[PDB]
Amino acid sequence: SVNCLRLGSMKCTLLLILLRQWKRELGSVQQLMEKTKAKVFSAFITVLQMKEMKVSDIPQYSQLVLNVCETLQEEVIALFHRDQRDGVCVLGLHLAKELCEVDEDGDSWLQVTRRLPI
Repeated sequence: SVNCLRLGSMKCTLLLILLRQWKRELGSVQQLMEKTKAKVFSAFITVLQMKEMKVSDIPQYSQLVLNVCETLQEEVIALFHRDQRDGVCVLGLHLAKELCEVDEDGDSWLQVTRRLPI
């Protein structure tokens, strides 16, 4: 069981955990694109918020593989159009910057990034 998020990190963990829950991403609405897009935005606010002004830090790394790297792979889907927009990519790039600004820097990125096609 868990209580409501209080700390910034708890907020981060909850949002991140929530993101994985999403059964199928990038469906149009192929559905529920809008919901997923918003979650990414929410993530964006939180990590920026994460300046440890008085909040926490660790979930960034888990976010890189699960979120940023994976999404980019999917983004290259010309197909049909799968309701994906340029903004979606921009948003992903945006989230990544968010990650970097956070106290971070290292090889781990390289290892995670190299893993996918990126």
